[PDB]
Amino acid sequence: MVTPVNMSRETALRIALAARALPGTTVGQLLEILHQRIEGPLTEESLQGVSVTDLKIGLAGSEEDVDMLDTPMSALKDAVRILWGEAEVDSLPQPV
Repeated sequence: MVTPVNMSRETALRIALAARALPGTTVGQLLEILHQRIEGPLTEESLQGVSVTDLKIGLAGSEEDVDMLDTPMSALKDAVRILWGEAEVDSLPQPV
């Protein structure tokens, strides 16, 4: 055995790069928000089940004090992306 969390590590290596998109928020600090005692494998679809507002409030716990949280309102958009599995940029700025 080995307890495989995902089929590809790239799905892994990326979920931890996001941690950077955040000031002092750790990797396992923005994911744990999903709660759910049981662990289970964190697939690409699993992550796509929450909203941005859930992330920032997940660290502080309440959207009431998040204001004091070093985490801004643009870091989530940054991170929430990397785990979404769309980390890659879309089309070009201007409309093609």
